[PDB]
Amino acid sequence: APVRSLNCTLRDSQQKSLVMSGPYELKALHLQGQDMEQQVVFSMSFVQGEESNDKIPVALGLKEKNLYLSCVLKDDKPTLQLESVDPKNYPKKKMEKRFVFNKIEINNKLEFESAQFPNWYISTSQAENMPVFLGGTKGGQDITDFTMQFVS
Ligand SMILES: O=C(CC(F)(F)F)N1CCNCC1
Repeated sequence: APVRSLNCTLRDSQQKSLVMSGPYELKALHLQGQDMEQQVVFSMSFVQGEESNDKIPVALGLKEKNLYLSCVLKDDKPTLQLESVDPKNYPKKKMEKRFVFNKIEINNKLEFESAQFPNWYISTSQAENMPVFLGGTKGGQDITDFTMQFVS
């Protein structure tokens, strides 16, 4: 059948919101009130991949945009990028591996591990207004835990 998708927002465990701030750029900052309209709405697709009770393979598209979070090597490192696709062909159930995250539920928080690069996670910095990135440890100063708000 089709691929199933839900609209949602993400906030890091510091309670920073995510916003589209430049061509292919997502930023984490503290947001409340009117400015909350600026936050990015995701279409989270439930995709093909290895699955267990608390580990669910997803793709993260931007709502009604042909843009997906993806994990690729750049200048020889696992990095997070926003990648454009053919809007006729996406989303699909069999997303290419660079688009797949393992959504992991631990202690009432979510982590998003790269399917392509084991133990690399969607991360934010403690500082305001810095890029969302792929970080090679769910330990230390960078933030790898999120919560998920469901959107109409
Ligand atoms: O924000 C990103 C990647 C993203 F979060 F959008 F996926 N950056 C910063 C701008 N250049 C690409 C890497």
